[PDB]
Amino acid sequence: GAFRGKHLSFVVRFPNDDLEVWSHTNDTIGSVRRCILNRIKANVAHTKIELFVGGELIDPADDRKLIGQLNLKDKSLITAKLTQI
Repeated sequence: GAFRGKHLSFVVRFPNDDLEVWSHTNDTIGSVRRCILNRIKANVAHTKIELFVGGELIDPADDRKLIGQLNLKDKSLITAKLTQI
């Protein structure tokens, strides 16, 4: 359909831990750098996105529903959270 499609954009906001590294006096500096980078990479590989509109969590079960069905218009705010595991 009844309604003409419209393009619209959203501003996604992300409102928001030390890491213990085990090393050795004879290990290289690079081994620690690479250990830290590999952990950051591992963390992102285990990351999912949670989405909130008007306070309420949007269940991934609803992901084939349309943006037009949400309480969103042009330039509306979406709140996202990065969640590990």
